[PDB]
Amino acid sequence: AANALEEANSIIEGKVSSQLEKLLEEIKKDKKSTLIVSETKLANAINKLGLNFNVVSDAVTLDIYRAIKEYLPELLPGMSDNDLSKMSLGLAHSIGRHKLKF
Amino acid sequence: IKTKKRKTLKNLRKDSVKRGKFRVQLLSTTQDSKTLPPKKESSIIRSKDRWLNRKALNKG
Amino acid sequence: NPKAFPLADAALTQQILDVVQQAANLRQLKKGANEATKTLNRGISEFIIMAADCEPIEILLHLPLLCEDKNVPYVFVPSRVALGRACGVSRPVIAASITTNDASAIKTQIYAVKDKIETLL
Amino acid sequence: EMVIEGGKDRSIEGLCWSNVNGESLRLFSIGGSTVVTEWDLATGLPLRNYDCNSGVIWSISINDSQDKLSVGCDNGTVVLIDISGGPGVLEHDTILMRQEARVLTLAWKKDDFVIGGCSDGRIRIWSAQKNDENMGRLLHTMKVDKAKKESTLVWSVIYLPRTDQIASGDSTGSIKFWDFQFATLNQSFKAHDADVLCLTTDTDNNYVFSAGVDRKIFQFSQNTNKSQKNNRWVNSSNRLLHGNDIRAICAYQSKGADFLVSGGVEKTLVINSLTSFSNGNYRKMPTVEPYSKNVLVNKEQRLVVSWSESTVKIWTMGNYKLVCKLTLKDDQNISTCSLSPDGQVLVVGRPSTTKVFHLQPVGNKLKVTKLDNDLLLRTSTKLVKFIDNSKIVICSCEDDVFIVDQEVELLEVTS
Amino acid sequence: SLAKSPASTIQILGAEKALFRALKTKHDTPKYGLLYHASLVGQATGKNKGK
Amino acid sequence: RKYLNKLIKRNSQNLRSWDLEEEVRDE
Amino acid sequence: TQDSNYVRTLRQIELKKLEKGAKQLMFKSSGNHTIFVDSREKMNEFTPEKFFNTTSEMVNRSENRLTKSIMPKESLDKKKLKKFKQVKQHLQRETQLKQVQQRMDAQRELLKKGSKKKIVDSSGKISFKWKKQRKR
Amino acid sequence: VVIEPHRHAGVYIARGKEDLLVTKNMAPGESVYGEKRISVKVEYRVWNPFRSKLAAGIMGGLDELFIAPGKKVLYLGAASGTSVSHVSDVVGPEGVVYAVEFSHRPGRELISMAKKRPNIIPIIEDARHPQKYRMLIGMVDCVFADVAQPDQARIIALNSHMFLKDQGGVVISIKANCIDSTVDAETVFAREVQKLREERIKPLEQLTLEPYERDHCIVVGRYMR
RNA sequence: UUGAGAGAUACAAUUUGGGAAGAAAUUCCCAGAGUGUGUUUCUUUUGCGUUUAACCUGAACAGUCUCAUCGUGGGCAUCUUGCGAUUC
Repeated sequence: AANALEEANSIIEGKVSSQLEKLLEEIKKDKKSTLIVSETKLANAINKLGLNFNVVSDAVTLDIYRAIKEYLPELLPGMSDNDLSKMSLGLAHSIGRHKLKF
Repeated sequence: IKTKKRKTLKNLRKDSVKRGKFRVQLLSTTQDSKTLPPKKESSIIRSKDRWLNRKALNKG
Repeated sequence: NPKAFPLADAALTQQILDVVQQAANLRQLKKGANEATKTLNRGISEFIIMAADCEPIEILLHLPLLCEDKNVPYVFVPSRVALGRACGVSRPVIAASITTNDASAIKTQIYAVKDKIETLL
Repeated sequence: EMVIEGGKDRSIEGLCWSNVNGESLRLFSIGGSTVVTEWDLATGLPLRNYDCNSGVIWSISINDSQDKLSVGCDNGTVVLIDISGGPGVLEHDTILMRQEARVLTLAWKKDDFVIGGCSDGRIRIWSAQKNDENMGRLLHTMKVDKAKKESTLVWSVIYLPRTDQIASGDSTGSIKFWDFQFATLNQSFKAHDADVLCLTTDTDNNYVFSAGVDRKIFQFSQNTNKSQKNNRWVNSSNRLLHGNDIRAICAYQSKGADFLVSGGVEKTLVINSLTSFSNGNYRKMPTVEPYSKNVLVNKEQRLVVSWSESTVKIWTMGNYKLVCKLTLKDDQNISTCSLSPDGQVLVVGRPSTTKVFHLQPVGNKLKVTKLDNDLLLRTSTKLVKFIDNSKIVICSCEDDVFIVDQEVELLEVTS
Repeated sequence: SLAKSPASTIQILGAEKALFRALKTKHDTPKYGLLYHASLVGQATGKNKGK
Repeated sequence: RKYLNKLIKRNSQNLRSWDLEEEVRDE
Repeated sequence: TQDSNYVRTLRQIELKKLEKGAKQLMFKSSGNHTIFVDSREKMNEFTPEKFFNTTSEMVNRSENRLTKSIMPKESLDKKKLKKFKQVKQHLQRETQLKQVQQRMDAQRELLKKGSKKKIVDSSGKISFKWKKQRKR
Repeated sequence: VVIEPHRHAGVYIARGKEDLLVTKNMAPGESVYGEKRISVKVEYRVWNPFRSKLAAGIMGGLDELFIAPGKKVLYLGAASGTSVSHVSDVVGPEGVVYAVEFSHRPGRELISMAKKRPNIIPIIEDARHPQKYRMLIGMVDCVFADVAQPDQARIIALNSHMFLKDQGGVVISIKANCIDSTVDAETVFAREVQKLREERIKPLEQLTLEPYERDHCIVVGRYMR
């Protein structure tokens, strides 16, 4: 949700390596037969290959992320375009006032 | 035809002509830009070899 | 001090302080941070020299903020004591503005040092 | 083994190798331009033209451990290029603290410092040590003894790791050795009569060899135990082997190989021994050893074709008479060529394209006409060798073997 | 915007009409401004409260 | 295309003449 | 020092009038516009109204081309030119005030103290060179 | 007193006593930086070709300026609201500007004007790591570049390969001194348009904006793929 | 006479395109490109370019004392008629 603690926590884990508790939740909710994963950033190598997940992020993963980032709001959530921009700017102002002190 | 062959050669080879206030440049080809490194800057190559053939070292 | 951007090396700081000494002899510099900011406001400064040696450096790093508005070059030298020696007073000098002139004898030296400054911006 | 040709108005001023242990060899080279060019050794083409983001490159050097690359440019910049991303991918890293005069030669101390000789007669020392407070700013500046009646340029700079010195040759002919810490001269020799273009050293830095436009190779030695405990090079020896200049010198030293290699304005290579330079022997290579030919004849019409850079020429025996030539300037670079038996069609071919020309002897001249084939115009050719009067076999630069005028099955090799 | 002003401006900061009339005719400028009500200037007495 | 091109030229002249100059441009 | 203050505040008045007068004008652009095209015929042709769309009104001044009033003949034009002339004479007043304050400041700097000599150039533009001696 | 429109809606020319360029408001009532405000019932903020850089390209004539009132735009180099205010005015309340900068000294006033306009969302991270704001927004319709760093082509190439949809616009402002001084603007701008068409940016136009900036250019291109 | 190469700059016709008038012939407005005839700008190019030079600097104004500033008187109106600037 719009909880500032969870938002800024995943924001710090996105601006750093991506081994957050939500990524541990993803490792819980995708453990079927040590499946293949497409990470976004190559610097998240720890949660990319930590435990039973064949990860791949190179030079076409960016193309499929272009596709799924082009059409995040139209089918993935039950949300709308102004709602995605509002939650993005809430997260943005939170992380901005966190890094830039006041 | 003897006094303008280089003129018609260069005026047919060269690009980026003027159109009033404007200038219509050609973009180059991935063919040449991926087969060869770009040409040397003749200013600096002439500076280096003109230095090594300066008059103060008496070449012969 | 980390937050004193462009800092000069030894050769550039030697020729900066040489042109400061001959501008001080020609009465063409304003020594002191308030006089430097006055020349910044009036637009009659060629370049600003500051000292990365003051124990609050925040009494300095405000004239960068109106140097980058009037695109006047500014530079840091490591010693306020040596800047005061170069300016030719008995006190340490924190900042010094070399003022503008067009009939000046040392105009070529000022222009050479300010071009060497704006190479490192 | 191989030759990688460049075309019209292309030159090459510096080149450096890079071999991280376990990965392929990588070959970067500057020309007279604003880019670095990394070549893949398979095809013989550039696989990367990284435009360095400041000015015309004057020198190139490779880091020790070979993850970074210094390019020293005409506007006084030293630009670091991150090399360790894999073969082919080059990133910009950091522009070091600028200056006025162009930096003409570079060297690294280790992963830590980068030394650069400039065209104002000075030798700067920058710190390329990442995560230090003084990263990128130039720590020291040294000034060599200027010429009286002309400007002085420091042409060659090396670091000597056994001691802690920088050796430097400049355009007065003087060769100076500088203590790195304290950044200051230990001793200067007045060795050459004109500029010192290139100088190098051996493994344990008991010798420093040096050469330039006055065409002698000087050897500075520190091999005595007293020399090593006193840090005193002596001007040991001096040899005259080259004809015009020496623009490049390098040294290799292993268990069954210890030679310094040198070449210059005269086009030949010269091999000398490293630890036996003055005593031992030397070998001046031939100026060309045609492992790739530029001339072939055809017995009918008693004629011979020969191609230099981007032009072919044909003459007949009789005396002899130049019957035709093709200075094709739509081309930029040439490579190998073959004629049909009966002397009908010539085919010229470079690694980017190839082109086929019908020929008709009209008497004391020929008539030459292009015959269009876009498969030939698109293919890369190394070798064309004419099965028939019409059929040729084509070896492509990407290991394809066609048969035109189609595909030979070719098994794979154990890597 | 107050921090990037020189100390002479911070001296005369309240007394703009007296300042600019005493500059636009060639008279003597004020010396106190808005800073006159500081406790230290209250402790001073004479011409040294200008000082 | 007469009623479109003529009216477009008339509207373009009636706009562009009211911000332009002939002898004041060099001045 | 107080008539130097008078000339300096007059100069600062004209400086501020200059900058916030030139902030509210509009200057005709003069930039080398370049257009990149395909093989050779697109360069050989006229760039056929690719962004002009009239070759009479909306081609040759670029402050606003287009894709399709109180005496607009000379009154607005003379008002425009007169506001440009106002900014130009603000500039002339400011540079004359800068020069006269510079001479006033040189005289004031000259009559302070220290040793100095009258340096004369080729022309007769005199300057005063001060002895290398720091202030006690 | 008479407002005429421009080639791009949200950009107008206020003719009359001063025939000067102008945009709309999304800030109701007030200026942000002391730019002049013209009312014609309806509020308008004057753009300046000297105070800002995109306005100089408009005044020099940019036909397919891909900043346009039905899009969303990514601004890599503002440092303060003095240009992205006008970009939010021209893009209107339908879209969104992502003003991404690194130096957090004028990022204070960047975030301060992003408080007033919901059009403007700020990013306070350096534009050579777009992965650090992967998780904020993607798939912009036009990038803008005003970075004065030497790796302009590589920075906007990374940002356009991560966040620009196909066939969109690229507008890059190139300062000649931040790449190479002592050599003229013609060679350094030809070098940079070749460096940018090395990526999938077909160059469309460059112009030099000479009465407003010394030795600058604005290059537009379309992102191929 | 830069030996050669490239840019602006006058004259002439021949033209390329967007609009408006006409039956077309063609006209009219606008914006442009190119070739011949003059000036001129930039890069090599040789006798040699000057092979030294320029500038700064050391205790470098001042006994016929030098300089500054405020005044006083006088010359120059057959004109240094004098600028918040030295007219002698």
